[PDB]
Amino acid sequence: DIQMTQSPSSLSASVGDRVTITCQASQDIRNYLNWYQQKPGKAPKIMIYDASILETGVPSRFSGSGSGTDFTFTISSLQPEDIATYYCQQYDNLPITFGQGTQLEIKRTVAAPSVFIFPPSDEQLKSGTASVVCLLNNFYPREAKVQWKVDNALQSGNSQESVTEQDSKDSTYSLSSTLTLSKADYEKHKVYACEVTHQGLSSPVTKSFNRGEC
Amino acid sequence: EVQLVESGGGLIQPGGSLRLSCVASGLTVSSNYMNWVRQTPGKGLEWVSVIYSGGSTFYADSVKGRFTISRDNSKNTLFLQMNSLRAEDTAVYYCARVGGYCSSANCVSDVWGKGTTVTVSSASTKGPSVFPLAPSSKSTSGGTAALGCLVKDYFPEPVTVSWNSGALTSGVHTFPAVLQSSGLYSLSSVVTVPSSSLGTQTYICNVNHKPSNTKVDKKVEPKSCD
Amino acid sequence: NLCPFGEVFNATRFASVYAWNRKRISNCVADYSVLYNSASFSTFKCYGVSPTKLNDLCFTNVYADSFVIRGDEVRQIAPGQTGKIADYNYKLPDDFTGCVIAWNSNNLDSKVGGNYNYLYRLFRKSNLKPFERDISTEIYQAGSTPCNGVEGFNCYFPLQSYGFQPTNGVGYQPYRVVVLSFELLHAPATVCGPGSH
Ligand SMILES: *[C@@H]1O[C@H](CO[C@@H]2O[C@@H](C)[C@@H](O)[C@@H](O)[C@@H]2O)[C@@H](O[C@@H]2O[C@H](CO)[C@@H](O)[C@H](O)[C@H]2NC(C)=O)[C@H](O)[C@H]1NC(C)=O
Repeated sequence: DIQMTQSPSSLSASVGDRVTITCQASQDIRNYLNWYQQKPGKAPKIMIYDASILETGVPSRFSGSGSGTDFTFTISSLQPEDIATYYCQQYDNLPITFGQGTQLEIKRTVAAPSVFIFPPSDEQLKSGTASVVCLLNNFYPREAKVQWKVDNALQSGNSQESVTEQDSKDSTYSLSSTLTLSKADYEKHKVYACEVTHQGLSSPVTKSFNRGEC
Repeated sequence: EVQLVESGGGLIQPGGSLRLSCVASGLTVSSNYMNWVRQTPGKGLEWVSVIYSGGSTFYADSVKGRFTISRDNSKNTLFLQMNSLRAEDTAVYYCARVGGYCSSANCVSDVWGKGTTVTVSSASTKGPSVFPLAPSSKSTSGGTAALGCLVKDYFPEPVTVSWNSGALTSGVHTFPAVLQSSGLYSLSSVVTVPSSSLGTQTYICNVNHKPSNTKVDKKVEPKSCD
Repeated sequence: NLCPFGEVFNATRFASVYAWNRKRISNCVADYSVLYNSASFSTFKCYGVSPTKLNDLCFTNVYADSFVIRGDEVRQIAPGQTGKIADYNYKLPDDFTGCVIAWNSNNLDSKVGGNYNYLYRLFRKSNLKPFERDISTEIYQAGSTPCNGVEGFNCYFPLQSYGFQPTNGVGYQPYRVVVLSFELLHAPATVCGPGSH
């Protein structure tokens, strides 16, 4: 088989910057190589035919070059309408092989996250489970530390984080950290808080609440 | 244009079978190299099977002996039968005509379908529980309030969420589902609204889980002191 | 008079696989030792016939088919094989009784910048019957819209060009293939070997 190696697996670049993605085949594939762009949630769309041919409708800023065992996919001026996962695929040799992928992230000004907290609802407490939801909204960069303080005690294992895709307009992210406990475990404590450490914050921000009411 | 509408994805126990169908529009499946390609979220794109116009079929090593590609020219549909399904076969499957073989003037049009999610697990289908992430002082900041709905303990995927039956659209962030330690998926759908709109405007989230026939319309009201 | 085996083997120019050449060996004596003694063959596989016993035999007719394909496609020139070449260019019968001889020809059929004279068939409705030759250049209709000889969307030229270059990988380098088919009909055998009474 033909092993395809795509580099890098993820890259971050500002708007208008030049983006270059390399792809290497384990053996000669001549020019039989396609480049695909897969938007978040959508299906892979054909972007570059046979290393160099540009699909109709694709802007002129996109370009492709290379032959044999080494290829390159280039975006001259990056625009936020291009954030996706890009793959290099070889055909004419079965099995058809793809690359590992390349995530595209738009750099922007550092944005502090808007931190909210949601205590477990009474409807959920009546079922025997308590889920506290810490929410960080509209921030950049994506990296952000979220710790759970329960009576000044770091809680690990219960938390579970989920980040949405980068917005195609603000180029920002949103994160949700859900901490799940049982009804007895939730009644064992009084103060629940999520402490957020981020680059846009001069110091960690803590959103807390007391069980029952403050 | 060329349309490739696919169907047949769903939950199936290990060892069971499943037939994926892919109907074409603007393309003759009996006159093209039709490919099935599955994409696991963790691994990426993976070629599965191909069928030639003349009738020749080829399958990948992870797939040989278990899957079978075929077609019906009268219905103009491409089929992929899957037997002895393992847990590793869990992926989103596409039907496509891999483009390329370009001359100086013309190329073969590369057209992919929409995709169907095939999940292979032993866990039984469970419906979601919808709880209100209520707005409050802790959720209000800068004149903007944050509310939402917590969809918890559902299997399998996916789950569709709307707000006010499609009316409220701006500022809606529906997080991707995460597989909890209990083997059940869970997600949240939050929305940011003006702080003054907490009294007049009514916010309702609509959660739909077709694998379990679960339709929930939960009204998220602000916190109250009873 | 000897059979013109060197006429098809050491020929300066070969045909494309879709328009494979055929030489009808008839009314001559053969020297199959000249074919075996040549150790420059990278692929030499005989199905049915015994190579040594082949010398002391007679046949009604012999057929020498010659063409050029890729390296990774030489495996398709075999009885009971499937692929682009075996189905849309050159098909061998499942009851094949002969020999397939393939040798690398990168130092003869390759050109820097690309030798685009060798072609193969990419699109075809039905598979090729054994020993069938389709040299049609009709625009292949890949959809439901008629083409009317014009090439465009869902209307593809059925012949793809090999990009034969001396710097290609081994799998994409040109390989010359000669297929010998020994036909023994109910007729006077006129192609005998060296050791025939
Ligand atoms: C194909 O290759 C060579 C051709 O031999 C030729 O001999 C002369 C006629 C000369 O004019 C050149 O064309 C060739 O050298 C055959 O192999 C042996 O080649 C050596 C030299 O390369 C030659 O001395 C031997 O006589 C050749 N052996 C023979 C003729 O039996 C080879 O056999 C040819 N293939 C066929 C099927 O005839």
